[PDB]
Amino acid sequence: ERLLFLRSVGERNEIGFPSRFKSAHYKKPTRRHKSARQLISDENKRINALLTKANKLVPKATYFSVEAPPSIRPAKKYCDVTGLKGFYKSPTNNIRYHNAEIYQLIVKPMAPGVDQEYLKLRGAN
Amino acid sequence: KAVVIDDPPLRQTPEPFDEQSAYNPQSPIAIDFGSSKLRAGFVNHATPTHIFPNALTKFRDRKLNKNFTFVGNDTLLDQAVRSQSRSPFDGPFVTNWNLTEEILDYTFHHLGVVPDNGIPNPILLTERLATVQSQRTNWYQILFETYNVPGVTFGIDSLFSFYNYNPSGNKTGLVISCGHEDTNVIPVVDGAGILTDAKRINWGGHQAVDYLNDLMALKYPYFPTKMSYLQYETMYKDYCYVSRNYDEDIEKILTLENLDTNDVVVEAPFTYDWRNSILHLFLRGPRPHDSENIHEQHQMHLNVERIRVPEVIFQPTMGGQDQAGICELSETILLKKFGSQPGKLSQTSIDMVNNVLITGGNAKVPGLKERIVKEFTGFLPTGTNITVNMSSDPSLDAWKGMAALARNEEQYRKTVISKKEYEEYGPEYIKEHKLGNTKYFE
Amino acid sequence: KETKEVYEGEVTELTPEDAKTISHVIVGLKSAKGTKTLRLDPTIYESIQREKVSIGDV
Amino acid sequence: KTRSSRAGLQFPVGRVHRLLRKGNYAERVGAGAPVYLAAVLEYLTAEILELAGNAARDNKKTRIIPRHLQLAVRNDEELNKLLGRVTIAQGGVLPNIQSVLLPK
Amino acid sequence: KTRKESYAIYVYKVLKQVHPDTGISSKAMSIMNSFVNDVFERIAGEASRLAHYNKRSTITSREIQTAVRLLLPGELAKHAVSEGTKAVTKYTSA
Repeated sequence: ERLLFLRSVGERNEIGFPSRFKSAHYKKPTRRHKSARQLISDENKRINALLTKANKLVPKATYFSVEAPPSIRPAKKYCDVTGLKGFYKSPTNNIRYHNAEIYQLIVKPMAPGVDQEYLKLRGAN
Repeated sequence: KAVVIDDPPLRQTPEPFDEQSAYNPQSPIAIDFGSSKLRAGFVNHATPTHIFPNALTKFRDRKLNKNFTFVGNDTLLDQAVRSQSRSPFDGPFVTNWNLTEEILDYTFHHLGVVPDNGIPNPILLTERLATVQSQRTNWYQILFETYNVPGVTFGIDSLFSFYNYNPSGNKTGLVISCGHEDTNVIPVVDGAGILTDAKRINWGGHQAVDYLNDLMALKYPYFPTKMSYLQYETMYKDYCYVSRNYDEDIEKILTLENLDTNDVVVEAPFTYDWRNSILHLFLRGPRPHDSENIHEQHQMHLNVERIRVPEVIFQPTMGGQDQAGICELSETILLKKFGSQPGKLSQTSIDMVNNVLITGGNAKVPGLKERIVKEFTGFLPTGTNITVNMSSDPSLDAWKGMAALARNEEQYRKTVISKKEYEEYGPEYIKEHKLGNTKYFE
Repeated sequence: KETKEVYEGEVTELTPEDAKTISHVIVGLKSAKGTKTLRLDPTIYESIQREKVSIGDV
Repeated sequence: KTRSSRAGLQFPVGRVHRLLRKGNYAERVGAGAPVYLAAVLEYLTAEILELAGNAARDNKKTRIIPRHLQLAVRNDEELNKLLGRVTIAQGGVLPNIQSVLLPK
Repeated sequence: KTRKESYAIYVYKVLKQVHPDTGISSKAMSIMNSFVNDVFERIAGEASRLAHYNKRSTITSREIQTAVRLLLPGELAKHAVSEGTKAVTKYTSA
């Protein structure tokens, strides 16, 4: 019953290659996977190609123009251990901390390599 | 008493389909390709009929030797078929395209459509802001070849919800959308979205629950039971709120007078005083910790993160994004742009103040509207009437957007693209209208 | 029977204009309930320069 | 304008890069590896120069004889394991007499 | 005359930097010259073999980082990897 219900769901939603929904003519080509990491660089190269051909023309609304300017006001410092207000930053390993005891039993005896995903949250690595 | 969370329960019944006799080929089809969920149905209906997350599995059966395909709500039947769910969204875009074709085939099968030589209905599509040419090219390819649809039109979901809540199409306002993977600010002038002053911050619900995931990994590195993404999503949904003032709330949330009331203990599912040490308050709350109790070491303690993770939108430097905050970006838009001298609001700015709208999937967090009203009263001149409109469910106002747009036939024809215009102008064509993307150049 | 009129808050804009002799200065003051712009005479501007007032000082 | 001053380090970085090019270790060499070599070299000689300094003021001599670095290198187990197999010219023997070998 | 290669002046004035009032003899310069090229060829070889074991064809900070984390017995490596990472961050800062 448990292993037979999914068969009923599969045969209820069963569809094939000559389905009634997609069109009669296909001409379907092959398609590269084209992950999202290279897509921003592809658009950057494309818009650089367009501006260099125009240089041999001001952009209006691109992906790199809508994207936010950095803050003018200084960002508030925070302790990376507790999320509290950070007063002190340790000079040995560059982690801000709030009071003495997190420096005693967390910041001092921490393992090497814990720092890199400790500072990955604020992107200080 | 600590609470215990689980995965959301699977659906006992599968999703029904609409009757095929009620289909007509003249009605358009409204789709919303959201990063989290898919909304599909007709236009004449106002209430939703198909809401499901975008996922698909290839269940290989041993006895029949046939790869079964389970789509959306059909993936919410078994735990193994839920865990093998695959989203088509990779990053803020789509990368695998055949998955989009079979989920569109699933929506067309479950809409009660009996078509011939492709779908005879024009489609209504939402798209992200400043969308890259390759995915809209592939979109034109798949709809104009695979499905044989007569017409297509496109737009942004935030502007569509703005047009839904301002149905005259000529109002002036400032829309804010908090999506699953991005947060957008668009100033709207006279019913047309001014996209040269639009702003985007790279944070959404997905980055927030990943922040919860690696924050819980960092806070309890010796936790034995790995909890899934759905548990992180549910306890972000149920135990997080926007603080009214993050500077003042952070200096008193570790006191004992708050941790008796504002600490949530979450139990994992399975078969020299501590008063003066803030480590014991931060890790184990205001109750003493016994390391020998079996139920004790299966526990979260949510004390700081509940007000810490919604503050990443207001200060992106916590999340590592070197960007200005939502309040600072709104100050930049409202006080130094559209002919507004800083210290002298123009009439465009005054009209934009009175029609501030918050929408998107990540507006469900409580305390957001009061916080943005407090900030707006903070930086504006005195006496400005600030109005903030928030929907009861701001995850559905986009479908109301294309419903009101395609019900308004007078302005519906200004945005449509037929087969004939695409065939004469290729995939490279930009339809410049009020409620959608503009040209990449001037 | 006198009156007391007080403007206090954070300076967000201190923009003086001349014509070497300053004509006036537009000063913007910001508090928790909003902001308010002020025009000022040059003597109060000289007193502001005496007190070493920059952008962001309450 | 020197790259050692750009790295903020005192031990030279162009010299070790030159010795790494024709030292026939790898056909391709990264930029940060000679800096890392100069850093670990500076740390090693800084540590034993502190050790030779405290041996020198223990014996109250302004000039560090190699015997000073013998009882500087035999006073820590990390360099007793790192330089235990080594043989040193004019090193002598550290003072070590067994309790049983002593009379009474 | 011949251009002899030796880092005796480098060790001489880090000695002068950390101990401003301490002298030294020429046999000492020869003896830690033997030290520093002993460890220079030892750890240059180590990384070499290692990277070749990894089948990598180069030498960036990674191979030498694991080599100096692996090679010497202790303590000096614990300060050394931290100070070397701090050195390469002041290099990339400049």
